[PDB]
Amino acid sequence: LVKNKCVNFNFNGLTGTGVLTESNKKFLPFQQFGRDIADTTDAVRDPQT
Amino acid sequence: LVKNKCVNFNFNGLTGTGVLTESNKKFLPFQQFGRDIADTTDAVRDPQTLEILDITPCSFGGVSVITPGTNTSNQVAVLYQDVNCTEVNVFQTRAGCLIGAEHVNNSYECDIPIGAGICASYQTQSIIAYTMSLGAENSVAYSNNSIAIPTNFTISVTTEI
Amino acid sequence: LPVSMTKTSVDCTMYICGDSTECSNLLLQYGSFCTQLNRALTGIAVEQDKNTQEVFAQVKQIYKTPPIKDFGGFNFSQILPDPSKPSKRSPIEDLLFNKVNGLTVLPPLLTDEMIAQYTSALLAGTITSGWTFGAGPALQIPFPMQMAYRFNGIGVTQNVLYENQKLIANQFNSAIGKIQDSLSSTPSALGKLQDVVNQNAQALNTLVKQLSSNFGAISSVLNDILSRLDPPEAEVQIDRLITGRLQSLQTYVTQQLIRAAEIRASANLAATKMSECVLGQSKRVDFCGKGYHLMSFPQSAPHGVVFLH
Amino acid sequence: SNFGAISSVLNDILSRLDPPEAEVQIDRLITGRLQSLQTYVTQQLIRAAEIRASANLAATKMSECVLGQSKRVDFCGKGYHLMSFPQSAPHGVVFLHVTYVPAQEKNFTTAPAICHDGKAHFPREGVFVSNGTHWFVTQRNFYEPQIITTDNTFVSGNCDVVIGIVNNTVYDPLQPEL
Amino acid sequence: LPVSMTKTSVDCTMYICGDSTECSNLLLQYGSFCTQLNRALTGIAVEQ
Amino acid sequence: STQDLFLPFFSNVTWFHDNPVLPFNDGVYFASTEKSNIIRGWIFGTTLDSKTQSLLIVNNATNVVIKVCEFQFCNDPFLGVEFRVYSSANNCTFEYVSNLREFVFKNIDGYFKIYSKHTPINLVRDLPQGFSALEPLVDLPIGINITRFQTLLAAAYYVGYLQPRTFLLKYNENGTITDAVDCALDPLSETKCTLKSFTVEKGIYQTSNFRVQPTESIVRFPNITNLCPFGEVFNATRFASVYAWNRKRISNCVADYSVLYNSASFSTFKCYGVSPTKLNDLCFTNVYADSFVIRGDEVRQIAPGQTGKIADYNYKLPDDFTGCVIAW
Ligand SMILES: *[C@@H]1O[C@H](CO)[C@@H](O)[C@H](O)[C@H]1NC(C)=O
Ligand SMILES: *[C@@H]1O[C@H](CO)[C@@H](O)[C@H](O)[C@H]1NC(C)=O
Ligand SMILES: *[C@@H]1O[C@H](CO)[C@@H](O)[C@H](O)[C@H]1NC(C)=O
Ligand SMILES: *[C@@H]1O[C@H](CO)[C@@H](O)[C@H](O)[C@H]1NC(C)=O
Ligand SMILES: *[C@@H]1O[C@H](CO)[C@@H](O)[C@H](O)[C@H]1NC(C)=O
Ligand SMILES: *[C@@H]1O[C@H](CO)[C@@H](O)[C@H](O)[C@H]1NC(C)=O
Ligand SMILES: *[C@@H]1O[C@H](CO)[C@@H](O)[C@H](O)[C@H]1NC(C)=O
Ligand SMILES: *[C@@H]1O[C@H](CO)[C@@H](O)[C@H](O)[C@H]1NC(C)=O
Repeated sequence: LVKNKCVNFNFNGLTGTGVLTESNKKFLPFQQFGRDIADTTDAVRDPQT
Repeated sequence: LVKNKCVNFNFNGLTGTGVLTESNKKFLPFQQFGRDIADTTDAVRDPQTLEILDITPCSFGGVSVITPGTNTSNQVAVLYQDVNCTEVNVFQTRAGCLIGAEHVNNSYECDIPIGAGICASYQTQSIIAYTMSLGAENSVAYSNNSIAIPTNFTISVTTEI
Repeated sequence: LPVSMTKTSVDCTMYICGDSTECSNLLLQYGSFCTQLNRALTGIAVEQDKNTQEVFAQVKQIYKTPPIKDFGGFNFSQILPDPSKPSKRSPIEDLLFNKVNGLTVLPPLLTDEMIAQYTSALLAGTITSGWTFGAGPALQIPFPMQMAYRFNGIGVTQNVLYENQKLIANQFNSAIGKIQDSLSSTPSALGKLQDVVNQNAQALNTLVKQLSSNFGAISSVLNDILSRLDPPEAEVQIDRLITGRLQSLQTYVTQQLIRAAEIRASANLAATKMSECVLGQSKRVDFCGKGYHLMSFPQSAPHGVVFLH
Repeated sequence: SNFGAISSVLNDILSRLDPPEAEVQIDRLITGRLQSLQTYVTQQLIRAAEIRASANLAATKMSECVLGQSKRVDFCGKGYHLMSFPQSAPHGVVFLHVTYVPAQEKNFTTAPAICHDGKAHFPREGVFVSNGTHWFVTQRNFYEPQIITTDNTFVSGNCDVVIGIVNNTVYDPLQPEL
Repeated sequence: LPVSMTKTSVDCTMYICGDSTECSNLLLQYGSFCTQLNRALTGIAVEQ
Repeated sequence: STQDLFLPFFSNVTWFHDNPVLPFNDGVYFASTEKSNIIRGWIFGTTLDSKTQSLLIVNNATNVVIKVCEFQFCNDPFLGVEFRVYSSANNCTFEYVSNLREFVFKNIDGYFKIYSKHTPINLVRDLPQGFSALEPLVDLPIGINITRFQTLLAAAYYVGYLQPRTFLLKYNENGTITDAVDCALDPLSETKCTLKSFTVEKGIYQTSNFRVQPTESIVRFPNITNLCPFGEVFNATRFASVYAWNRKRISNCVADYSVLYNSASFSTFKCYGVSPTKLNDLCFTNVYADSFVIRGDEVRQIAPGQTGKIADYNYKLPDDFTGCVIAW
C-alpha cells in the first residue's frame, strides 16, 4: 500500500485514482467503502489492514 | 360510439386522444371535421350519425400537496389541478378539486397560496380552506376638518437582503 | 406599464410526446432537460404572482372611502369604485377592460377584483390619508390641505392653493374627464399592454405551430410515425423529431425568460414608481410625470397597471 | 445520460464501437453534451444579469441609504428613512435599514388658515390644530403643539377666499415688551 | 454610459442559405423558426 | 434515496402460532417472536419434490449448517422438543457451515442475500411498534429458481412479502440507518421523496402530475358502400376456356374477403406471399381476376413454378405473383 501520493488503485474492485490518507472516519464492520453525499467515492478499507 | 370519456379514437383519417361530445357547430355540409385557430383538430363529424363532435383532451393537471409544516401535523390535504371533481370530503374551487379540505365562510388572511384567492391553515381540528382575506379592513374617519397627528414613534429596523 | 403576464406552463412530455410511451422511452435518454425546462417555467409562474404582490401589497391594512364624498370640490367619482357595476370596479378601469393540447395556463394567485381592491384602498389612503399611510399608521387629513403640502413640496407657498381653490378644483375635475375619452379616443393608447398579451399569444401559437413540422423526419404525427415505421428505424426518425421539437421548446423558454425579466425590470420600476409617485410625492423631475409632480393615482388593468400623475 | 448514444462513456464507445462508426455515435454526445452545456450558460447568463440588476440596486441603495438620507419613501424600507447599515454576507449583502415610524396619535380638528386682523395666515411649517379650545400649529410629523405668533406663521391675501379659515387671535412678541 | 448598440440585421435564410432554392426548400421543413429570428432582430432594431 | 425491494410500511402481515408451505411473492420476510428458538429452519425451492435443486438450513445452538441439495422432502417435515426433514440427500449442489430475529431472503441475480437483526423479546401480543434496520449477514451464490418456502421447527411469528417500492434512508452520522420513509405511501410522505428532505416546512409543493388515462379505444367509419362485385366472379354461371381466360379488372370498391374465408365451396383458398387473414384489411392500386375453368387435375398448376401446358400454353402467372387462387 502506498499513501500520500497521486496513484491509481483498485481495492477489491473499487477502481480509481487519487491519494490515500488514514481517514479518521468510522465504518461499520460489514461495509466496504463510503461515498460522497453527491455520489462520489470517499473512503475505502484496506483488506491488508 | 363513446362520449364523455377519456377515449382513444380515430375518425377515418385522424387519430388522437380525447373526450368527445355532441357540439352545436353547424359545418358546411361537405365538410367533416373542425380545427381550431392554432391548427389543431377541434371537431369531427361522426360519419354514421353526422353529429358535430367536440374534441376535448383528457382533463389533467399537476398535483401539489397541501401541508402545514410536518412539524405541525401529519394530516394533509391534496390539490388536483383544475378538473371537475366528478372527473377525479371535497371542496371544489376555481383552482381545482381540493380534497382533504373543508371550506369556511369566515374571512381569513392568506397563509398558503393556491390560486384564485384560495388559502388555508390548520384549525380547531383539521385542514380548512377559504377564499382568502383581502387583507384586514381598516376604514379611516375622513372629514373636511379632521386631522390626525402622531405623538409617539418607534425607530424600527428591517433587513432588506 | 405591464405588471404580469400569462402564467403559461407546459409539461415535459405531453408536449414532446402525446402520451406515446415509445416516444417517452426514447425521451428519457436526453437526461433531465425537461425538468430543467419545466422548472424554469415554474419559476416564471411563481415570479409572476410575486410581481403583483411586490407592486400592490404595499399596504398591510385595507381602507375604505367614507360614504359622503365631500372633497373640497374634487370629483374622483371617475376613479373610485362604483357600486353599480357588479364587479365593484371603477369607471376608468371599466373602460380599460372594455378596451382590452399539451399545455396549461395557471390562473393568477390574486383575483382581479382584489387587484382592484388594493387599488381601491390604495386610493383611499392616498385620498383620505396622504402619504402617511405609506410609512405606518394612517392619518386622516382633509384633502385640500394635502394638496397644500404637495404645493409646499414644489416651492409653491400654501397661499396659492386656497387662493385659487375653485379654479384649482375645476381644472382637476375637468382634467379627469379628458383622460376617459382620451383612452377611448386613441386606438393605440394601451398598446404597451396590448402588445404584451399579443406577443405572448404569438409565442404560444408559435409554439404549437411548430408542433406541425418534420425536422428531417418523415412526418409530424408520431402515431402514424409509430405505425408507418418500425420502432428501431422510427427511433432515428423519432430522434430527429425529438430534437427539433425539443429545442423548439427550448427556444420558447429562453424567449420567455428574457421577456419575463424585462417585465420584472418594468415591474419593480412600477413598484418603485408606485412607492415614490403614489405612496408619497417624489422629486425626480420627469419621473412621476412631465412637469413638477404632485401625486399619483394607480388604476388596475389586465396584467398591468395604469398611473395618473 | 448518453443522449441516445450506444454507451455513455467516451472511452468505451471508442473501443466498444468501431471508429468510423464511432464518429456518428460520437457526434451525438457532442451535440447532446454541447447543447446541455450551452443551456447551462444561457441559464447562468440570464441569472447573472438578473443579479447585476439587483446588485446595482443595492449598489445604489448603499450609496443611497448609507452615504446619505434618501427621501424616497419605501426605498430604504418601510417608513421615513434615517440611516442604513451594511453588513457583509456570503455572496450578498444585508441592509439594516434604520428607519423612522410614527406610532400613536389623537383626534384633532383643523382649519387651513387663520384670519386675525381681517388678514389671512398660513403656517410656515406646521398645521393648525384644535384641542377643542385653544388652537395650535405644529410640525407635521410629530405632535409638538406650539403657540400662535407672527414669527411662526406668515400672511398672504385677505379672508374672503380661503375655505374654513377661522376667526382667531395671533400674538406679537414685540407688544408686551413694547 | 452606452446608449444603443449597432442596429444589426440578419436574414433568416441569406445567412443559412445564401440564395440556394434547394436550401430553403429543405429549410421550410423547420416550421417558423427563422421568421421568429428576424422578429427578435427587428424587435432589437426598433428597440435600439 | 434508493428504489429497491422492501416490505412497504403498514403492510398487513400474516400471523401464525402447524407450518404449511407458504409461497414467495417477490421477497421473503420472516421474523420469529419467541425465546423458545424451536423455529430454527427453512426450506427453499420451486418443486420441493426431491427432483429440483433446493436449500436447507438448521439453526443449532452452536452448530449452524446450510445445505443445497435435492433432499427427499418429507411432506410433513419437523423435529421434536430428531432432525429428519427429508428422506434422502442426493445430488447435493452446495454446502456451508457457519431474542427477536428477522430474516429477509432474496434470490437475486442468481445470488441469495440473507439479512438479519436480533432484538430483545420485549413484546406481549403484538409485533412491536418500533423501528430498526436489517444488517446483511450472508450473500449466497446459488442459482436456484425459488417459488415457495417453508419454516422448520421442532410459539408464533409473522411473514409478509417484499415489494418493489422507493424509499428515502436517513443515513446517520456514522453510517447506520436511524429512520426511513416510504415514497409511495401517503401524500405527506410522497412530499418528502420529491423534496428529498426528511422534514417538510409549511407551505405547498407540487409533487407529481395528475393525468387521466384512456379508458377505452374507439373508431368509426362511413357506412361501408360499393362492395366489389364478387358474386359475378365466383357464383358466375358460365366460365371461358383456359387460353380464353377472362381478366376482370376490379375498380375502386371495397373488397370484404371475409366471405372467402368462411365459405369452403372452393377447395383450395390458396394465397401466395400474403396470408389470407392479412389481406382483407389492406389497400392496393386495383385488382385483376381470372375466372375460368380448368381440369380437375389442373389444380396444382395455378402457381409460380408450375410450367405445364395450362401454365405455359394456356394461362401463365409470373414467378412472383402476389395474390391468391381457388380450384374446386
Ligand atoms: C418546529 O419544531 C420544533 C421542534 O424541534 C419546535 O420547537 C418549533 O416550535 C416548531 N415550529 C413549528 C412552526 O412547528
Ligand atoms: C363541473 O360540473 C358541473 C356539474 O353540474 C357543471 O355545472 C360545471 O359547469 C362543471 N365545471 C365547468 C368549469 O364547466
Ligand atoms: C356560507 O354561507 C352560504 C350562505 O348560506 C352557504 O351557502 C354556505 O354553505 C356557507 N358556508 C359555510 C362554510 O358556512
Ligand atoms: C376620532 O373620532 C371618530 C369619531 O368619533 C372615531 O371613529 C375615531 O376612532 C377617533 N380617533 C381616535 C384616534 O380616537
Ligand atoms: C365640512 O362639511 C360640513 C358638512 O355639512 C359643513 O357643514 C362644513 O361647513 C364643512 N366645513 C367647512 C369649513 O365649511
Ligand atoms: C388487513 O386485512 C383485513 C382483511 O383483509 C382488513 O380488514 C384490514 O383493514 C386490513 N388492514 C389494513 C391496515 O389495511
Ligand atoms: C459513531 O461511531 C461510534 C464508534 O466510532 C459508534 O459506537 C456509534 O454508534 C456511531 N454513531 C452512531 C449514531 O451510530
Ligand atoms: C348509416 O346507417 C345508419 C343505420 O341506422 C343510418 O341510420 C344512417 O342514415 C346511415 N347513413 C349513411 C350515410 O349511410
